[PDB]
Order: sequence, then C-alpha cells, then structure tokens
Amino acid sequence: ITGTSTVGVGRGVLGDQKNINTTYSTYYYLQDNTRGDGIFTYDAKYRTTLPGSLWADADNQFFASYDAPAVDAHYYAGVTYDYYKNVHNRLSYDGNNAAIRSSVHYSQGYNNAFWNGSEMVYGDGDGQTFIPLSGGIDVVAHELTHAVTDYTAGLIYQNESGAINEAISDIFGTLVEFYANKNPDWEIGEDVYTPGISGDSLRSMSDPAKYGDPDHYSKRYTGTQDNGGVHINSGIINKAAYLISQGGTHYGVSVVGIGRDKLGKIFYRALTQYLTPTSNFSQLRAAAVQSATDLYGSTSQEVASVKQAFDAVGVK
Ligand SMILES: [Ca+2]
Ligand SMILES: [Ca+2]
Ligand SMILES: [Ca+2]
Ligand SMILES: [Ca+2]
Ligand SMILES: [Zn+2]
Repeated sequence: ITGTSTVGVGRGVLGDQKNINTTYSTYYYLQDNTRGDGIFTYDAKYRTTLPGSLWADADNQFFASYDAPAVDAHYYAGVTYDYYKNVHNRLSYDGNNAAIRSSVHYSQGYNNAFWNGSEMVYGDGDGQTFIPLSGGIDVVAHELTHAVTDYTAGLIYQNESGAINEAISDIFGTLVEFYANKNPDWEIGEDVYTPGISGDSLRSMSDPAKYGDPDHYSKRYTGTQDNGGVHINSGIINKAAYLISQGGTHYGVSVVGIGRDKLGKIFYRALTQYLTPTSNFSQLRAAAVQSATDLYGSTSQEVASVKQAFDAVGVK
C-alpha cells in the first residue's frame, strides 16, 4: 500500500506489549516499510486461500485477541530480518531485500507453520497442542530460514539433505532466539507447544533423545516416513551444532565449545558457500570444516572442535 510510515502498539500471543511498524492510508496496515522492500502481514480469516487480505486496522492499537498472532508474525519477521542483516550482512532471504509476506489465521485449528516457497503461513493451533505458532520466535526464524536455504544451498526436502535443511532451520531459529534474548534455550517451539504442560518442546538440540530423536548417526531413522526422516534425523546435526557451540562429552568424545557466534559464522558460510541441493551428512562435515578453516585457520581450535563434534555424533 502507498501511505505514511508510522508506529503502532499491540499485544503478542503471550500477552507481551510491543511496538510494530505500520503504514497509514485511511486504515493502518501491517506493512513495515523500514526493512528492505517491506514486511507485509495478512489475514487468512480461517481459510486456506493465500495470502488473504493485507491486515488493516482502524486505530493502530492491536490489543484484540484476534490481532495477537498478526502482531507477532509481523514483529518477529522484522527481528529475523535484523538478525540476518546485522550479523550476516544479508538483506532479506534472497539477498536483495525481497519483501517478506506472512498470513495468519490460516485454516481452523491448524497445528503447523510453514514457508510455502513464496511466503510464511501460520495456523492458530487447536489450543491444546499449540497456541498460535507465530508466538514462537524460534518457530518464525526457523521457517524464514527455509527461505534463505532455498535461495542459497537449495537443499532438497528429503533423506539426509532434508535433515540438514531442517537442522539449519533449528540452528538459525535458536540463534535468532538468543539474538533477541527472548528467554533463550536450545529447545524448539517451547513458547507455543502444549500450553497445559510446562518444560517440554517439539525437539531438543542439546539432547535430541529426550523426545526420541537420534543423537548419533548409528541411530538414524532409515524408513520412508517423514520424507526419509527429515524431522527425525535432524537431531544428529542439531546435537553436533550444540556441541560445537557449548562443548560437552557425547558417547565418550569430548568437544571444547567455541560459542554461538562462531557457530553461526561457520554454518552460514557452509550454507551459502559449500552446500548443494543433494549434500549428505558427510559433505556437511566437509563443508563445515572448510568454512571454519577459511575463517579461523586449519590449525585453529575452531576447526578442531568442528571435527570433534562430528566425530562425537558419528559423522565421518
Ligand atoms: Ca485496533
Ligand atoms: Ca526460549
Ligand atoms: Ca527455543
Ligand atoms: Ca508446553
Ligand atoms: Zn523446517
């Protein structure tokens, strides 16, 4: 829409108050003009036709409970955009400030969220398994990281390349959560998962086996479900990334942690410089060792830690 950029205020899914960038033109719209070619948030009105209508509001105050998921989708897309710009020098998901679009209130009782290849889509959850999925910043950044992956490595969505594609989304979703300092942890989806049960989450990076995912290559899932285990075998990579960052001993192999920041730099370089559409886990190891070598030298601690972590999860 064409209009005057301004700032409105509302409440997100968890009840927290925040300011959001809106646009005025008779109505106030959820259209943020301050980031690249814009962040736009739509109302899909409980149906599955996308994108729905650009969210319009009469007074610029988004305190209605129907507004909550739109406030968070819009706000957390700007945080994700900031993270990639300030930390990785990347402008939006294509690297040229492409507009970011999200629709909320997709379908009824929908327990998922996804990047559909052109925009973000968020269900409201059924109220028991999930509450509105855009209340989770690691959920938002995870799915928006899929758009970065599609424009750079192009990892196909299955078998080991899809498990890498998932793990890269859990890694950057966690890093964005740490960057916003929103209660950060190494678990995924905990702010919006089962509101009646405290302390759980969809998946864990520090201990994937807590929810039944594999944490070593010898435990990988080899059947055909979940497109060959894309959401299951990502635990193996998630556990390696966690070790590289924080250190620990796993199946007897000791890894010295090198921190979150280096973790982000190594995996972003591996993603944008060395991974291809069909990379498998052994080629991710080679890509991460080359990246660490490029950045810190072949005899650095950082390279040694990337190798130990992959050894500890059994990836050669
Ligand atoms: Ca209003
Ligand atoms: Ca958290
Ligand atoms: Ca989390
Ligand atoms: Ca829960
Ligand atoms: Zn994903």
